[PDB]
Amino acid sequence: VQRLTYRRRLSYNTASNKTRLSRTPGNRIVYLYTKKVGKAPKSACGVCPGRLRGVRAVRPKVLMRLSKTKKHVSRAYGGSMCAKCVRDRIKRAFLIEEQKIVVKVLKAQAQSQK
Amino acid sequence: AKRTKKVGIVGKYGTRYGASLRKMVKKIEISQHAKYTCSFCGKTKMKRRAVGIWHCGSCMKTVAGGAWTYNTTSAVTVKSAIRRLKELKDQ
Amino acid sequence: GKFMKPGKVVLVLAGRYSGRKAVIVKNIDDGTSDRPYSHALVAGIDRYPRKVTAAMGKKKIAKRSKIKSFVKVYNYNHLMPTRYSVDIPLDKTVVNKDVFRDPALKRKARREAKVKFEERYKTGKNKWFFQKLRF
Amino acid sequence: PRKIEEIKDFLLTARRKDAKSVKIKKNKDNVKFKVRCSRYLYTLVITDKEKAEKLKQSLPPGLAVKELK
Amino acid sequence: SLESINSRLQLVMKSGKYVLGYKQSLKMIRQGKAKLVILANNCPALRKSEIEYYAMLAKTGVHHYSGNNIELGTACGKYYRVCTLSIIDPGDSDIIRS
RNA sequence: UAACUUCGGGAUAAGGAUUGGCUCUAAGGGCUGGCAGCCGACUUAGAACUGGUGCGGACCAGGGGAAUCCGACUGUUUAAU
RNA sequence: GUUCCGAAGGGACGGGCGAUGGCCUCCGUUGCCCUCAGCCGAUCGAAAGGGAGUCGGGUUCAGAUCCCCGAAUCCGGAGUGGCGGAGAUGGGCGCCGCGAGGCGUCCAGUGCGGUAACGCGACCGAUCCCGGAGAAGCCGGCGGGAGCCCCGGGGAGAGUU
Ligand SMILES: [Mg+2]
Ligand SMILES: [Mg+2]
Ligand SMILES: [Mg+2]
Ligand SMILES: [Mg+2]
Ligand SMILES: [Mg+2]
Ligand SMILES: [Mg+2]
Ligand SMILES: [Mg+2]
Ligand SMILES: [Mg+2]
Ligand SMILES: [Zn+2]
Ligand SMILES: [Zn+2]
Repeated sequence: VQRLTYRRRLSYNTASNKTRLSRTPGNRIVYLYTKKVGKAPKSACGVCPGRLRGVRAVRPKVLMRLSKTKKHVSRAYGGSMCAKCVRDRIKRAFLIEEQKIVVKVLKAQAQSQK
Repeated sequence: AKRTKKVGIVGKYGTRYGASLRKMVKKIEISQHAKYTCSFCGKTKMKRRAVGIWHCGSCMKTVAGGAWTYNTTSAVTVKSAIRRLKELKDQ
Repeated sequence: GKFMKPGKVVLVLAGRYSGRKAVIVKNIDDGTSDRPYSHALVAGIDRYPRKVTAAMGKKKIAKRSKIKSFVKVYNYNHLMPTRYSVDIPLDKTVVNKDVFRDPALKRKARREAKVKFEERYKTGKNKWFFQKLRF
Repeated sequence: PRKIEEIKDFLLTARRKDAKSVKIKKNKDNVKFKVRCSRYLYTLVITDKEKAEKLKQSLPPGLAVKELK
Repeated sequence: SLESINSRLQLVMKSGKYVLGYKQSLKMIRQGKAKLVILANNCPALRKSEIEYYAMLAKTGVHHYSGNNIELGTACGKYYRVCTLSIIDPGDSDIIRS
């Protein structure tokens, strides 16, 4: 079989020196140097282990070339925090403020009583 | 089937380190590799991540605890005594 | 005590308008053929008016006190009911359920909601309904 | 490289100012028109011979046409 | 009164009607058919506050069961976990008339 | 398949038999429409015959047992006695 | 000695003042003042760590992802933005018009779709704050995709006969 070589002056199997095989239009097999596999952003909630959806998973400096719609989603905290924790945050803020109003009015009632 | 008579988890040490050491490490090994029930969700998904750190696979909640057990009798008695002390302090 | 009735303030918990306040204009407690689930036609506000203070010009006040509204159908699961109530006379013949198959009708309904949201906000009641949620 | 599926938009691309030349490829079952713009090579592929020739005459006069084999 | 409420729940789930689970108890509360809601003591604070708010809106009683979801389920006689449940029809039991 | 044993080992303990070629048999599955058709891939077991008893035919490839002394073991050490 | 006993900043949105050029329009150069401003310490340290973006064919005697041909791509820049598209072009009332349509008043217009997860080619916004990526151990098992090997046939050319 045809057994082949590197194409650069780096001859060690490091992280940056990763390759794949491709058959050229000249009926030959060569190495192409692949790009490191990127990751989608992790949620800002700090609880969900999964990645975010609707956001391209690329090496970070590639995100300059992308458009905004391919980077976020149309929602509050779009592309930075997942939908579940968004809705729990909304509910928590609302119910906490309601409880604060309740405790304030009870305090006013107690002040009136005393 | 039952494959061993006395040695359990410490069957992996073979004939080494001595019978007494193997016996006194067996119970700690079982304790640290057991799955505990989470007091926050009710599932038995509590694993020891690192020494003193316990994690729930479902809650994603992390608790500080004993080196080999989820909690220690010293911890529980300190908690009860501290509760009683606060109760007395506020009368 | 069935409480999901027209005039009931709700928070939108999902979709594009997440965390936005809205007021129910129609409720369908048992789903129709197209939507098996219970739902509700609601009209809310998209961009709240900005904080307006004294010592500002009248033009600036009028320009910052502008509301942009939306109208949509939602699930009861995707809506969060509050305890407040806002009684704004939305016109049913223009704000109704067949509006979503024509963009011109949708624009007319949004404008109709917008004008009377402006009116009530300038009157100055329902300040809780008109100040945005901090989440 | 880009593939144009419509004809009049390809005609617009041909009338574009950056178009340097058009080259005509005549292979069996197919006719391809390739316009060389500044950034991309635009290929229009059509399978009808008389459509191909009428398009060839309809090409702009001031742009260098070259049939190749 | 834990023993007596265990007895009443056993009778209620022998005879009357109920729903087990948060996402279905919410549907029952919104439809107004929920006569009583019972919550375990280890359910998430956010959702227990949510359930209390819904019950206040719908004029419905809520009871804080004195055990976590595992033995709330066993008191229900089911072989799984329940955090919140709704009695819709008390049946032949005096759960509402506590 | 023993003594002994820290019950994990000792252990390939020790000791025996078989092994070629050829011709067969049985079992072990997919796809399509308890059946039918069309496809397969390697394995295991058994049998007959047969060779100047020869077969792990070259290559590869643990001698074993009974005891005593010392160090528990794995590991390290005076490059050039 | 490397943040420890330092008055350790020469930056900036904007506002004001002063001058200048360019059709003194509006901006730019600035000069002064007001206002805003944590950095963990200058600097060095990896041709195997981090680090955007180039591949195919041909070409020499000795050089090729470097030369030639052909296809790309990244970064930076651009007064007049070079053009196009988006923003964004609607509704009401009142006249004229048989109508189509047009004239006058008002008013809105920092984009839309989906129950939802999310989608559409754009889709304003500063000091400030929050988060992600960069950013990771060893071993085992299983699955998918390639390249190589293997099998059954078609060609084209060679070996044996
Ligand atoms: Mg490197
Ligand atoms: Mg997106
Ligand atoms: Mg021996
Ligand atoms: Mg002796
Ligand atoms: Mg030794
Ligand atoms: Mg020596
Ligand atoms: Mg350096
Ligand atoms: Mg380097
Ligand atoms: Zn999350
Ligand atoms: Zn848990």
